Amino acid sequence: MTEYKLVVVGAGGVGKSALTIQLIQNHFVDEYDPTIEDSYRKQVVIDGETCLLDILDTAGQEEYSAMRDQYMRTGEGFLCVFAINNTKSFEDIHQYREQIKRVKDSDDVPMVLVGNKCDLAARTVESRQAQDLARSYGIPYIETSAKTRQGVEDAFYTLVREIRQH
Ligand SMILES: Nc1nc2c(ncn2[C@@H]2O[C@H](COP(=O)(O)OP(=O)(O)O)[C@@H](O)[C@H]2O)c(=O)[nH]1
Ligand SMILES: [Mg+2]
Repeated sequence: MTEYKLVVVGAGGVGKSALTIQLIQNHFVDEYDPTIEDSYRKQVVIDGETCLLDILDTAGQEEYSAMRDQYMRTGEGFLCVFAINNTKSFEDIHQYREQIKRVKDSDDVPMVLVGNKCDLAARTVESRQAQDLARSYGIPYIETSAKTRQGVEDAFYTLVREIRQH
């Protein structure tokens, strides 16, 4: 069975965790402690072939850590969750495209900028300037929501497809 890694990254309030656990348990966590490290995996099928996915939420255990940097070089699916109803998460994606570029030091990662928190009318981030941020690095732009399994499929799917080519 093939196996791909999903280097998840974003902010501490975008919905990257609830997106992961939701895909597995499917219960929308409304109180997950960000101070917990672990690797969630799934064994679903894309379109006929199964494929295990080692998703890493990467939280942070006190200072030092030294584990997120070694993961930017191991996994290749960069699902950079970006909460459009936060705005600060968007500015986080800005510098987040330099550390991943640091590790691979090649500017050629299967990058994917997602837009979590799209299940609402309050849109602080328009759907235009964001299109220019992703198109800048030649990466797809999506919008998911862990509070209703909406878009979660378009994110994990576009990630396994980009890695398939690379
Ligand atoms: N309405 C809504 N709230 C969400 C969604 N995803 C996350 N949240 C909320 O935003 C907070 C941050 O998510 P959490 O997974 O706890 O932290 P993360 O690690 O930054 O994702 C949570 O307390 C959720 O209640 C979503 O799709 N819709
Ligand atoms: Mg978390």
